[PDB]
Amino acid sequence: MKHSLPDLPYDYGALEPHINAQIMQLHHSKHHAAYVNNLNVTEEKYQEALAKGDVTAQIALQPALKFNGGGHINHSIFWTNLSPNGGGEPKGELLEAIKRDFGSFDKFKEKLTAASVGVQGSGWGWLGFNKERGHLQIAACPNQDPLQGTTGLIPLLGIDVFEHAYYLQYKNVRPDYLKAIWNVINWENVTERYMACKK
Amino acid sequence: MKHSLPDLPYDYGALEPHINAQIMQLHHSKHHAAYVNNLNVTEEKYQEALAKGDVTAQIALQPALKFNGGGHINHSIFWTNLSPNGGGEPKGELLEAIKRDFGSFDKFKEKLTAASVGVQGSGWGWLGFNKERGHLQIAACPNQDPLQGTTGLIPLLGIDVFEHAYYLQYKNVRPDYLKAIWNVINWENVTERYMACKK
Ligand SMILES: [Mn+2]
Ligand SMILES: [Mn+2]
Repeated sequence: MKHSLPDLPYDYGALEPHINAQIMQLHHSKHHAAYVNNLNVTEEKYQEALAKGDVTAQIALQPALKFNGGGHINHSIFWTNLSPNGGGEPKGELLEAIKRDFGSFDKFKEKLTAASVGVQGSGWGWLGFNKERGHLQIAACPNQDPLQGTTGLIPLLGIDVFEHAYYLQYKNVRPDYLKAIWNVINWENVTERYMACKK
Repeated sequence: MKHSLPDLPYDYGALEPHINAQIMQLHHSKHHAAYVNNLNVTEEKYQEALAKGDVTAQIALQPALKFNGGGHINHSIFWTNLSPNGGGEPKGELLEAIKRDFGSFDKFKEKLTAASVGVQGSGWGWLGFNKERGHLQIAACPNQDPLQGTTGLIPLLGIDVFEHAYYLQYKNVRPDYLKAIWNVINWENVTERYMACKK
């Protein structure tokens, strides 16, 4: 059992005009494919170092593991966080939590947008669920650093603000990308991750 | 596998008055012991995570692996870098390399002292060997981050400037600790590590 690049659950052009087909095809078939492959390479090196007790080699592999492992985690969620059937607002308990914790849906959007635009360099913005605190929480992550691995928060919605996620279409204007992406958020999927946290 | 705490090459008081017996006993039997015990626990969690393909857990474990793994790496070297028979200046090729790259033994001491005193918070000062350039190099690392694992340099001489390495004796006056430790440097051991990675 090794990790595999999951197929996109929709056509490359399904998110147009918000994210064009060239970005989606490169993002999935080039960037994510590389993370999975590099992740499997790093895991194998880590297994040999562990069997040998080479702690130096284990630590030397950590950046590659976090970057490519994080890449696999984050992009697997990202594809499910988007959909041609997306957009609009969530319903039910997720919507109520958003209003309770952030005041309103629109207030939440400004905060997550500000966190995503506020990333200097490469990184991710996340809406997560804090199991210990029992409420929602917004965080930004550097590079491919994944939310749960580095913060314990359970990822609900991630926004890739790597330049490869938008540059071909929006060039330097990251805020235009952020404006458009709200129209394709698959709140059905985001609701599923939230409801799975509560029991 | 199972890493183990290496026996000290001398008794806890052999480095007095420069490093007192209480520090040595605590440093080896408590601090280093904890790195080994915590390293083994973290490594076991890694094997399970690798067997399960739980990348989040692997990444969540990285800080504990680097801190305790690095702790194990650094302190195992540190003990061999010190000796009751130590002090003075090195001889032969090691001494020649120091004069060439740092001007003189005394200038080398000033630079490594400054790098060690300059660490803000916890960390280590290292004299290392750069295999690609074929010469000596001084660098500082934060916390237990090990020299080779994070820089590729081969460790020759390390100076622990964690507060537990001197505080009981020297309190806040780290420069007195740095000055004193030169008296017990095991240049025979430093030469062995250097010659192993040098003609
Ligand atoms: Mn990406
Ligand atoms: Mn120490």
